[PDB]
Amino acid sequence: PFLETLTRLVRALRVPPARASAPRLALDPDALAGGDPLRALLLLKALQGLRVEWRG
Amino acid sequence: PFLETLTRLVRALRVPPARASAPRLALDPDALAGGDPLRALLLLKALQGLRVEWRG
Amino acid sequence: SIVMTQTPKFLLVSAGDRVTITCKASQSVSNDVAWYQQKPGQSPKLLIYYASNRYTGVPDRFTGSGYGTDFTFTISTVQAEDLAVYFCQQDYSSLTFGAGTKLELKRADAAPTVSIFPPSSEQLTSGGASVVCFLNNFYPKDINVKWKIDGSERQNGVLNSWTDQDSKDSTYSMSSTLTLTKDEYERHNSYTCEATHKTSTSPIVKSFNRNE
Amino acid sequence: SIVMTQTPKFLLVSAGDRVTITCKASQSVSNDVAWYQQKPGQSPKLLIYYASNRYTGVPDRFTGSGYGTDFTFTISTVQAEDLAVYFCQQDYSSLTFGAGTKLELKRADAAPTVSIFPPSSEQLTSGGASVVCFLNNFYPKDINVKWKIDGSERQNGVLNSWTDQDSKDSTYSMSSTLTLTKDEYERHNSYTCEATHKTSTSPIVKSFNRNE
Amino acid sequence: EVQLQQSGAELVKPGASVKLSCTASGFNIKDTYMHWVKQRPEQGLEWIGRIDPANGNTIYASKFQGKATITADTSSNTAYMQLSSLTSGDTAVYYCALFITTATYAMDYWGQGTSVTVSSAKTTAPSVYPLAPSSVTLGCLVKGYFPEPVTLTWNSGSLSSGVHTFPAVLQSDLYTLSSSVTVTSSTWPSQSITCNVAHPASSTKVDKKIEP
Amino acid sequence: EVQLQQSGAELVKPGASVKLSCTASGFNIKDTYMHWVKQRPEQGLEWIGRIDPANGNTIYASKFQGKATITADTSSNTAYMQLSSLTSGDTAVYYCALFITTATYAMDYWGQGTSVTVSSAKTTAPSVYPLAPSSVTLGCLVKGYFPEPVTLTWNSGSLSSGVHTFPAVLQSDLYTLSSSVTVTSSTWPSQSITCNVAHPASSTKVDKKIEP
Amino acid sequence: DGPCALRELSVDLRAERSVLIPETYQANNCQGVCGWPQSDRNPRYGNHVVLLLKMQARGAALARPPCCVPTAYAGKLLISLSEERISAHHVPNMVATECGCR
Amino acid sequence: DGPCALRELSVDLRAERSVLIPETYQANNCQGVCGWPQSDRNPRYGNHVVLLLKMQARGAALARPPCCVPTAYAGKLLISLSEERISAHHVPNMVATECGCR
Repeated sequence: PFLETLTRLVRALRVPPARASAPRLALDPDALAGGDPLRALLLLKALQGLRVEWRG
Repeated sequence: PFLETLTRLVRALRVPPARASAPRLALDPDALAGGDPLRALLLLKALQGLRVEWRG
Repeated sequence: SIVMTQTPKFLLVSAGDRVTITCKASQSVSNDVAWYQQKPGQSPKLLIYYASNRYTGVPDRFTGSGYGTDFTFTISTVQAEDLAVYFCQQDYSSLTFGAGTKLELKRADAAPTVSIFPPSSEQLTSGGASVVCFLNNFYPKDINVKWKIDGSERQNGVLNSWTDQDSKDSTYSMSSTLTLTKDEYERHNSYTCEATHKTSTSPIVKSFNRNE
Repeated sequence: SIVMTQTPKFLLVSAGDRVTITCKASQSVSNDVAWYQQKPGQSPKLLIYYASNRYTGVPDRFTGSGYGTDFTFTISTVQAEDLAVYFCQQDYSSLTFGAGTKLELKRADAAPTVSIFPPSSEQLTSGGASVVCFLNNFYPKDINVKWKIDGSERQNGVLNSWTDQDSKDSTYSMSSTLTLTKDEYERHNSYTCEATHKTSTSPIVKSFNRNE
Repeated sequence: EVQLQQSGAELVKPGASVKLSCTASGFNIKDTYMHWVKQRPEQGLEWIGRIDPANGNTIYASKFQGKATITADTSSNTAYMQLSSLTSGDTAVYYCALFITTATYAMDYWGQGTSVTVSSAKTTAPSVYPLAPSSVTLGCLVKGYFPEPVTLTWNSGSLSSGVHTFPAVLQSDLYTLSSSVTVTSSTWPSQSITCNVAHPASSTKVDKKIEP
Repeated sequence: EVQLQQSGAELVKPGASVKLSCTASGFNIKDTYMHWVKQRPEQGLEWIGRIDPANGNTIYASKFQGKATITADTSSNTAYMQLSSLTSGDTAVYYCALFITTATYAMDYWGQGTSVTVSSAKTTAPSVYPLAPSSVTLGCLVKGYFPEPVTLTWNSGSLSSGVHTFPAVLQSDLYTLSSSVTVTSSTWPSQSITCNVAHPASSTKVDKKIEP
Repeated sequence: DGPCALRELSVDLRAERSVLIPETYQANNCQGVCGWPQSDRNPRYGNHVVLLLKMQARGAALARPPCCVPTAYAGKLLISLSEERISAHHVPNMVATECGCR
Repeated sequence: DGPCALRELSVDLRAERSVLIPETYQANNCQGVCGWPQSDRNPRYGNHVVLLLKMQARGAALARPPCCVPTAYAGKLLISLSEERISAHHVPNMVATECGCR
């Protein structure tokens, strides 16, 4: 309803690069192990991170 | 008068070995850097160390 | 586009000398450069990436340096297993692969070994005739070969082929072939193959006769 | 005293094989053993200490293992620069240096090159005469050499000398000398040097005549 | 480990199109891009284009635009390149590559190479001939075949010492090749020596025996 | 760095005594012991004894006790070994060594070797002779000298390709030696080739030129 | 190359279902060569390292010479976004931030 | 050899004039090879080391692979004896007592 639109927007903004050489490797995240108050503060953190990310 | 006799005794007790192969290297000590109450406690520490050393 | 100029285009060492190669750029390329190696009949293999690092398995002889617009690659002590062609690549834009530089070794002189073979029976039955001349294990590269029939010159139909420098003793080789028709072949009597080289004041001649 | 027995006493490889040597002890020697290498005409060099280690500059091919009363030393891929003699040393008591193991390579067969030289003028003036026969670049080791004067056998005064395996192409050599007095040398007319080897069904003979 | 496998050599008419393939192994192509490279005998290496399997965005050089289409399929880890509008100038060797270079790590993998030929001739089968004369030299001659690839061996691969094989030469839309072997004087005619020729395009295998 | 330097070869009468020396360089001998080692041509290595310069306590094997005295002097970093009561069985090569082996580090340094011979013969000077006949082989012969050490060179060291030098052989307390060189057919007699012989014991230098 | 110091090394984290924030995962690495006498910009060596270097200089041959390694670390936080669930995780000792050879 | 573990390394201290106590100076050092998966007896690896090991396993080629190094130290005290003066000194970070690869 709302979070899915945010996911779609995030995916849309991440446009592919146009450089002719690979910048670095890609590795899946699998083996470095560690009124809802969640969905409240987490989205604030996510937007704070996106603020810095988008400037690039 | 007294300390010199201790030095002579320490030198005498350190007899040379009879093994036919060199055990390890020798290196001079100028590599690493840091009613008298001195001559009162230092002698006690030295005797405590010699206690363990002599058993070999 | 960035254009990379590599020098020198040719080289020659004595198996104990030091070697240096330069690869200049046409525009500021930061420090994105790579040095490769390609032996005959094989795909290239990376030797040095970025500007100074070394790929796994590379010995300590090879090294490289440079920055900005000048890059150099040097080998300290050449060995007998370092016959190949070296390229320099940049990556700041669409990739470019330099021009390439060859390499050669040295050794003492030697003389060729000459053999001559006449046509076989099956080929004669077919309708043609071929005479073959092999020159083996000589040095240096330059040599001359001539054919003579019945004591006269002949320079039509000859085919020559050369070989690359050997990896075991660094010696060359060569093959020559002369082709004729059966009727023309059966009309003459004697054939000779002559070789001229640096290590002899007179030609080396090998001859054969048809009748015997 | 501790006695070390080393096996095998001889070896032979094909430049691409794996080699293993063992050095057993006569008493519990903990893990105090070292392995050396002595090339011809030089002083030894260390290769492995405390039964498993590597001195500075030792490549990855060599390795060693063992403990208690059995120790082994193995090379994976032999090369052409590994012709030497290997020893095993212990240190638990007065040092002992094993017995030593040799090593050899292989290659395709080849035939000898034969040369014969007569006596010089100065030597003839002196009062003696010496005839020399050189055999060069043959394989395998075994060969036979015979001298003949005026078509007869002669087996007195001959001297022979051999050469070690070459490090460039792995081939042997040999020299033979025959000594006589001036008058005895001048009494005869012809001399011949004959060589018998595996790679020929008939002997190779080189002859010369005194008159011309 | 990682391995790149490619197709076989191809010959096409002047005006058709080809589709080359490159399949990985022990790796996932989604991790990084795939590059296609071209090589000519004397013009040096060049760059054609690259593809990114994850998104499908491809990049081509400024010279190959409009006559080369690169596509990828991650269901089986494969990449294809379609080459169109051939003009007899594309006869060359093509390579499949993975490149990554960074200040702290790198990765470089290459294929094996696919050969592409453009001509309007017709396929044909070879003709094999033997040649017969303290050493002996023998030869095997292959004449009149098309296209280039062909394999020649001596004694089924059990004789690889002192053997020379000269490169092919083309004249009048037909190739030629020769091979020479040298042996000692005690292994012929006491033994059997044969030359084997295999042409895969026409599926022909021949063996010929040398006799005096 | 560390370097061990020794004396020269010595010849002694059967019944006298010898004093060998070994001097270090770039090191202090007080750090560790000094070992003396013996080697015979066919019996392998052996251990004689060791000395500790700091205190002066020395250790000898169980077989060399009573006929070998080891001393040290730290004012100039030198060690001496005195050998007494020679019996013509001590002709051998002697080495000066430093050994240290530990689970974490090690040191191993060897000298160059001093040769000791025991005989009752008399010194003598050599005699040099030349030997002259698409290749040519020439020879230089050295006859009738004592003791063993002698040096032979061609063109003062400017010709070291295709040259063989055979080992010395002893008969009737006199030695012999020969050397052979092979060159092509376009470098003789168009140039000059000479063999140089140097005997240090008698201080003799000779050069002989080969002529047809 | 130069002496022992810190240098960049980063990767990309990809998931087939969710989206991760941040994308580029940064984890530097220590690299270089440290010798005797010191010519660096990091703190002074310890006593152990100088002892080993002097042992090497005297003429010995160690079986494990000194190496440039990091000596500090920092944590990181990751966010995973997917329908019906947004998650956050924190992992310590991920990013190197200093170098010094031991 | 075995995996990354501690081992002995000692020297002797000599003076021309005074006498030092203790004589044999002990300063251990560790050696071995630490691989993936872990087969050791020390604490578990960090996240940085496992990241590097996975990067190596995937097919990459790092310019500085992980190494066995120490992570703890202890001090020592020395006594110098000579006529008219007996002295003592204390020096920290001399003896290695634990180690694991980073």
